[PDB]
Amino acid sequence: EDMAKIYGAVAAVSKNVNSSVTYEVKRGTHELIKVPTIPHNLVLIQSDNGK
Amino acid sequence: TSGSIINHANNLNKVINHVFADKPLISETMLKILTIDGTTGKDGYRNWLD
Repeated sequence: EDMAKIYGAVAAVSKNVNSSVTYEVKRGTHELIKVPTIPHNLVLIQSDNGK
Repeated sequence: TSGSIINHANNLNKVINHVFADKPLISETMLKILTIDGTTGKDGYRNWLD
């Protein structure tokens, strides 16, 4: 029974090793909006007689 | 090194938790000697193992 206690304690230490890590790479990334219409700024001004 | 100290501290706590779980590995006679100064049985054993 004492040996079973000792062996189990050593096994727990051996299981404390770390396998790897995982993370998400997202810094520097932004979302894009979509502009539907082209912003023209032209207006036509004409005289009443059409001259 | 910090890595060695951190590794030793965590492993020491894991062993102490396992030895005192269920029926303790060490007897009550040892715990009386280790607790004679007022410390807990778990604390006294952890220092002596160290």
